Amino acid sequence: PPISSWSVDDVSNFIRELPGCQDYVDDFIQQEIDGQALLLLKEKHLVNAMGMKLGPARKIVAKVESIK
Amino acid sequence: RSQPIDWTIEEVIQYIESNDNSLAVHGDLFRKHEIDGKALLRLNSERMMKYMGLKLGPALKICNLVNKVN
Repeated sequence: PPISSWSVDDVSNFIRELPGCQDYVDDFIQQEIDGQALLLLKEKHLVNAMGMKLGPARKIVAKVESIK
Repeated sequence: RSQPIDWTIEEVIQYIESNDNSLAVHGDLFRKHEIDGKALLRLNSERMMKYMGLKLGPALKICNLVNKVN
């Protein structure tokens, strides 16, 4: 299914399962990030609003764009 | 037929809800904050999160809709 159809739960699974040394699922659940929101989520938001480091933020944004 | 800047609170809510049904749960918040046309165009994510208590997801979706009519 298109990311635009993803629920908050689909996004949570996507994030928690993203291979890496940390887990950002709680961060996403707290912000009610569904598929539509995930498509709109950019580095500036992850970093300046959610307090994520730029490296991880860029990689998430990049993964989303690759999937789409 | 009336355009954005002259929208009433209900017209703003109808715009948001008719374009993104997942945001309808926040309708009463828009009523509470008296978000009419002029107020809608004046919104931003920081104000929505800090003053309306909206989470980032909903705020970003609303900003996306605001941008279309601004």
